[PDB]
Amino acid sequence: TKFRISLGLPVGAIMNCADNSGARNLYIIAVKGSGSRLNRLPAASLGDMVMATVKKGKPELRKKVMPAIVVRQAKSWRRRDGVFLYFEDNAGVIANPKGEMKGSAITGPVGKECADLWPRVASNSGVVV
Amino acid sequence: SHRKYEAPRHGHLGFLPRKRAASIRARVKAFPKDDRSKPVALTSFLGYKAGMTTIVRDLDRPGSKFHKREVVEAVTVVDTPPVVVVGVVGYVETPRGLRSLTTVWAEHLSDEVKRRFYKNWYKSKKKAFTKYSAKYAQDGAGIERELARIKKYASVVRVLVHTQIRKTPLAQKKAHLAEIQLNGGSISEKVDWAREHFEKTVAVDSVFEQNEMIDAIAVTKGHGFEGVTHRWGTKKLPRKTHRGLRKVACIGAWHPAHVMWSVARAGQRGYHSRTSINHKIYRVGKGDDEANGATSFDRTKKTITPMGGFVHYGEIKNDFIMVKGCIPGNRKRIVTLRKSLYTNTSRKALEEVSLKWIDTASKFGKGRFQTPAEKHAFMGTLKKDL
Amino acid sequence: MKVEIDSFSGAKIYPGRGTLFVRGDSKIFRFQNSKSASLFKQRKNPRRIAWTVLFRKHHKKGI
RNA sequence: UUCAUCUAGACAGCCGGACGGUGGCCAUGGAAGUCGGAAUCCGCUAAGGAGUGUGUAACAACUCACCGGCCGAAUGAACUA
RNA sequence: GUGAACAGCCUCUAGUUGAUAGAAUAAUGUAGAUAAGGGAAGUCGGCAAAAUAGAUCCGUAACUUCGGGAUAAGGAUUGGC
RNA sequence: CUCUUAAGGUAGCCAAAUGCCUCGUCAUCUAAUUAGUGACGCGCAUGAAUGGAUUAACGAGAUUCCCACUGUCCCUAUCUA
RNA sequence: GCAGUCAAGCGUUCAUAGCGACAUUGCUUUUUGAUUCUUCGAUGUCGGCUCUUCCUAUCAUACCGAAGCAGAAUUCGGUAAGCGUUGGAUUGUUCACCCACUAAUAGGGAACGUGAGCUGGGUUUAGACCGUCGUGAGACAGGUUAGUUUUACCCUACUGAUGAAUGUUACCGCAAUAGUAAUUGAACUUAGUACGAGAGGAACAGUUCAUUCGGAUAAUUGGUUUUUGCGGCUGUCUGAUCAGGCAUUGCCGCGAAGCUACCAUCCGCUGGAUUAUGGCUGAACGCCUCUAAGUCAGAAUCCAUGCUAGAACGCGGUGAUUUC
Ligand SMILES: [K+]
Ligand SMILES: [K+]
Ligand SMILES: [K+]
Ligand SMILES: [Mg+2]
Ligand SMILES: [Mg+2]
Ligand SMILES: [Mg+2]
Ligand SMILES: [Mg+2]
Ligand SMILES: [Mg+2]
Ligand SMILES: [Mg+2]
Ligand SMILES: [Mg+2]
Ligand SMILES: [Mg+2]
Ligand SMILES: [Mg+2]
Ligand SMILES: [Mg+2]
Ligand SMILES: [Mg+2]
Ligand SMILES: [Mg+2]
Ligand SMILES: [Mg+2]
Ligand SMILES: [Mg+2]
Ligand SMILES: [Mg+2]
Ligand SMILES: [Mg+2]
Ligand SMILES: [Mg+2]
Ligand SMILES: [Mg+2]
Ligand SMILES: [Mg+2]
Ligand SMILES: [Mg+2]
Ligand SMILES: [Mg+2]
Ligand SMILES: [Mg+2]
Ligand SMILES: [Mg+2]
Ligand SMILES: [Mg+2]
Ligand SMILES: [Mg+2]
Ligand SMILES: [Mg+2]
Ligand SMILES: [Mg+2]
Ligand SMILES: [Mg+2]
Ligand SMILES: [Mg+2]
Ligand SMILES: [Mg+2]
Ligand SMILES: [Mg+2]
Ligand SMILES: [Mg+2]
Ligand SMILES: [Mg+2]
Ligand SMILES: [Mg+2]
Ligand SMILES: [Mg+2]
Ligand SMILES: [Mg+2]
Ligand SMILES: [Mg+2]
Ligand SMILES: [Mg+2]
Ligand SMILES: [Mg+2]
Ligand SMILES: [Mg+2]
Ligand SMILES: [Mg+2]
Repeated sequence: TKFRISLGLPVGAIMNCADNSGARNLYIIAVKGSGSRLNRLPAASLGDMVMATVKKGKPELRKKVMPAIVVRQAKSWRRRDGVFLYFEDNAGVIANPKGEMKGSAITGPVGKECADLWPRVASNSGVVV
Repeated sequence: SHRKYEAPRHGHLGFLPRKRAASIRARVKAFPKDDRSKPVALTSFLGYKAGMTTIVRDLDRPGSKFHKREVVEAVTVVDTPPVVVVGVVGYVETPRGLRSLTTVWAEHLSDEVKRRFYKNWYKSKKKAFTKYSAKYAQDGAGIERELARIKKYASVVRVLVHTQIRKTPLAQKKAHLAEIQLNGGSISEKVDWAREHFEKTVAVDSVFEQNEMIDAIAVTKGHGFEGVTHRWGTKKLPRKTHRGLRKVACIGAWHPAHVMWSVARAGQRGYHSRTSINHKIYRVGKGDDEANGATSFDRTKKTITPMGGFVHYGEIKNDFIMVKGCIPGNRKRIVTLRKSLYTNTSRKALEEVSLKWIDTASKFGKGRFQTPAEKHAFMGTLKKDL
Repeated sequence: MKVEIDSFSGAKIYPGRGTLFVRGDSKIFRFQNSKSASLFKQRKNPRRIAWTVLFRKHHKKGI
């Protein structure tokens, strides 16, 4: 349901939390659907669902693993229309395993691929790419 | 003990040895299966890799997220002036394989192909085929006898064609001569087609057509002696490694007490024969057609040559084949484009591609303008002129 | 196809050329090449960079 | 090797019957041949177990031991190496 | 001369121009560097490297043997005319 | 209440560079911790100038976490001598 | 450690769907013992990293048989090692344990593979501290900290690279033999359908993508900069200017070319024969029977197609073959 996007967020990357859930960053610990290769870090791209923790934010959100969705990448990737594009930062939003957002609003733009992949992210989104 | 962690091995054991190809022209090792109901046609063509550019086209792929949308794609341009037919080879089948029974050459051979038979052309007396051309003395009885032998035998017929390098911007001046299998029925009329086409040119538009999947057979760019890290893609050893890290650490267990053929070693990288299949022809452009680089949407009366020329190649003046993607080999290299060996029906084949635009900005830099006219229009009057 | 405009230099951008940058405030910036992209990241002023169309317009070059 | 069946018709095969006392005694919430214990009877009998299985909650209903119709010369079982 | 400076860097006087050379520019090295996005996930371990750095001004915590800690931390400025 | 010693380990301190069991138990630190820290203590086998406990400052000592930083790594590439 | 045979029992009924007591037969040498045959004029002694290959007692993937298989999920088993089998926290660790992704995170061997491949955290010299023990010197499968990892230019093997000889020389070919490669998932749809009271809930055909791998390639994007290409800057030197030297590439921005990145793009074939298995006809054995004769379909298997090399003692076709 999405073309390949240059991975820019390996495991251990900390992106900003773009939702209003009370988290200020998301710390990647896994990427959904990621493959296996010896020594290769699982890495996320725009629109990927990751497993992440909240490093700073409201205490109720910290110290636990939760799904997140990457809404901004900041690592340049190429759309099929030939456009190499990147955001100012890496950002994601907390979600449940089924893709529904924990928060109710996104701050800043959202990648179009992520908006198409996740309708709840799209519905809660403002500007899209 | 066991590996303790599984990884796929580095490199493909079916592309061994990683040695220099025996020739700069990669051999066609298989021709398409003959369908003897079709007319007589070449199964391949010879060209010269000019370089890459980029195109824009509307994708036609129902169910794709980019269906009826615009996609930017990379394409390779192969300069393909028509090839001159200069001979025909008859192949009889034997319990020891195919075997050439005889080759019949045309009466007159150009200096381009004659140079191929000479290491030192400038100081030779150019005697090549001088006694053979006398076989056409009065009636060509010997020539017709050899063609009759080919008809009476030679289950497989191939023509000998050579390129016209004089029509390319290459400095080589020595033509490339290759056998191209004739597909189409009636080995008799295979021979008749070859004889009638002796000394005559065959254009790439009579061999290949738009949207057609083709294979590219070329010797890859050479890179000389290479260490395992880039030759095979093995993991770089840690920074702490004494005696270097661009190596394979264990090149073998104690037993077998031999380095095995499958271990990555340092050696020559590149200059290998490769046959890559399923490259779609995006254009069959003609050299005499100004607006070669134009489409039904662009209409800028421009050729396919980028501003300033194809880097390290020159200007495209001949018929050219634009294939999607990339093909083995570097610019100026002879490439053999052959028809596909099977009938691909995958909806990636069978797609009718219509180009919307062809980039002709300079590849010698961050090219900004498609044409000198557009450059003048943007820049206004400069001090030198314009 | 549509030709875009370099946000810094005013140059015409053809499909696939240069890069696109989405700022945090959702503004779009198109760069025809790494030179204009690098000057923008360095926060140079196109009105001060002498080869840009913005500089040429502010200085009435060409007109 | 041993024990059996067999022109008074064997084995296999196909087809017909497979009953009555009787829902035999006990129990069971219910148990009728068939979840169990015990008793293994009698008549009609060419023949039929107080029941070989399937089946029901119990029924029912199929099925087999058992005896017959057809065929016609051999056949079955347990062992030994 | 710069500069706080016998620092580093350049120069004057004086001295030397001595290290086997020539041609190429593969791998692997030794030495020096850079690197998108991520940022220790590498590794026994941040090993190595990077980052910081001068001066002026502001600001400076716990603790303390009251002497320190302290350049704590953390910021701002710097050219030329 | 016993047996018992020269005296029976006091003040302190601890799974400590001293604790076998043991990766002790609880808490904290993390997504996850045989690590670190704080506690607990019938402590194999802690303990008082064989110095006990603690300590500002200092340390090319051992160790854990955090910020910064980065080719340590993802995953390698390139350049120079 | 793994696997059988029997079958009292478990499995509501029911020995053998799945298990299975009392016994009993084996296999393996990735356990640890036992032994002391080899090595004490020396086979470098843990683990990890790297890399190749092998085994199958198969975790996943392919095709299947069985079920206490309605679907879904799962379990048992067959052919199967073709293909993959991961990222991390703690620990030197092997092992372990947890987090997490995944189709799955199977077990092993190769001198407990692999130190002139690395590393050196541990162990296992000499320094030092502690606890217990010892009168003591000192001991400690007890703890702790510090502690030089040498040599290849030879032979072979391997990787690439030349090459005498076949009248010479040149071009075009053939193909023996050797290698071989693709992999796995998701989503849409089928279909909220089959199935199921319900909850739930497939599959084949079709489509778009993706994972792992591989082979190229440099149009684009990014990286790289002695293009010392342009510009800027510091310090000094050339009387000033212009233009330059030096600062071991002085530094900074941009930077073409080249090289190069799942950091970029493209490409990765279709036939036959089979295994398991399910069948046909059909006796043996008047019936039955996939099997005995014969025969059909059929797996990620095999062999071909295709792809790489081209035997330097395999071969063919063809051109020209020296006036002196
Ligand atoms: K010894
Ligand atoms: K470049
Ligand atoms: K200067
Ligand atoms: Mg690793
Ligand atoms: Mg393994
Ligand atoms: Mg590559
Ligand atoms: Mg070392
Ligand atoms: Mg270019
Ligand atoms: Mg660039
Ligand atoms: Mg009953
Ligand atoms: Mg001064
Ligand atoms: Mg970086
Ligand atoms: Mg960066
Ligand atoms: Mg950071
Ligand atoms: Mg770590
Ligand atoms: Mg690790
Ligand atoms: Mg550790
Ligand atoms: Mg250091
Ligand atoms: Mg300070
Ligand atoms: Mg302090
Ligand atoms: Mg006490
Ligand atoms: Mg204690
Ligand atoms: Mg403690
Ligand atoms: Mg830690
Ligand atoms: Mg005392
Ligand atoms: Mg003591
Ligand atoms: Mg000191
Ligand atoms: Mg030795
Ligand atoms: Mg040895
Ligand atoms: Mg097996
Ligand atoms: Mg070993
Ligand atoms: Mg060794
Ligand atoms: Mg060693
Ligand atoms: Mg070792
Ligand atoms: Mg050590
Ligand atoms: Mg010692
Ligand atoms: Mg003592
Ligand atoms: Mg000892
Ligand atoms: Mg530079
Ligand atoms: Mg000088
Ligand atoms: Mg200079
Ligand atoms: Mg049948
Ligand atoms: Mg048979
Ligand atoms: Mg040969």
